[PDB]
Amino acid sequence: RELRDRFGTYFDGSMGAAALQKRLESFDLDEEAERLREIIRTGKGQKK
Amino acid sequence: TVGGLVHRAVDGDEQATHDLLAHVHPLALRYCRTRLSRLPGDARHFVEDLAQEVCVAVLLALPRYKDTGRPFEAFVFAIAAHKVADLQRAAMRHPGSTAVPSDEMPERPDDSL
Amino acid sequence: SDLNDLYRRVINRNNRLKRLLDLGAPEIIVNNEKRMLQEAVDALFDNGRRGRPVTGPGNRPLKSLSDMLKGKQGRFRQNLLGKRVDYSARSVIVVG
DNA sequence: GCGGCTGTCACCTGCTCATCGTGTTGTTCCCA
DNA sequence: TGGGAACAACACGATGACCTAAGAGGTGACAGCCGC
Repeated sequence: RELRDRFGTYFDGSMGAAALQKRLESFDLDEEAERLREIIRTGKGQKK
Repeated sequence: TVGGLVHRAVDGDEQATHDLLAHVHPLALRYCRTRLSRLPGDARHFVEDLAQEVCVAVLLALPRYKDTGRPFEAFVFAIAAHKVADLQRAAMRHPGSTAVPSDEMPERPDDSL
Repeated sequence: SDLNDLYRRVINRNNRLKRLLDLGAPEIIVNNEKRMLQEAVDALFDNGRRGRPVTGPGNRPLKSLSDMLKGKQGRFRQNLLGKRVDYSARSVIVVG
């Protein structure tokens, strides 16, 4: 509540499955697959 | 104190309504639990479902809650008792719908063979 | 069927949520109702995954839509591989 | 960053039935 | 068809306030969370 009162209009927040729906809509998979391929190509131990 | 909260809520203060209902809801939950736990049937799985109704009742009683020196706790614990009684009314009437899939599927055959 | 009870729970909580939205109820009440609707659909799809199960007439758990597919008595392992059949009989066996 | 351990997800198995909180309205019955 | 009466619907919200008992499975496979 403090954050929303102080510096609102820059970030958007939510609770429950609405937040997940917004992320799954906005989030695109190509770039994520790219970084995952980068890290698996050069990874150590559990992280890979 | 609850008194100022109810005063601002009947006035129409949204923050006061929020803060007062945030206190009403735990009371409604506790009362619905301690009643419905000991009653027969599957009423125990409606405790929360009743609490929300109790809160809804309060949400529609504040606009005309003419105070008479009665604490708001009394108002909530009267509404909760009435809702519990209404659930009992709905339960005891014709308690024939038994949710047993071991008779409809295995024991009851199709009418057309 | 238990599915009727679970569908009734989800429809109850959905309608109560719609009412609460219409009245402009505070954040806490709408949040509680939305959480309850989430748990209701969760019980509809799988009663036992999270929390306590929703019991039916007795203390036994209710049957979820996914509980009707798995297990020994599920659809696959009781009705699609092994079926009761017509033109069949049985009796005790004696030596001729 | 990489271990323990610590839970959590899989499998294996099987006829009885207890009430409220008041008060009112409208239909739908029961008698005559 | 009159009164006399039974269920299904409703609208409110009786100066007082918290569960309940039941409850010994076993064995793998694993991915997290917590500790180094």
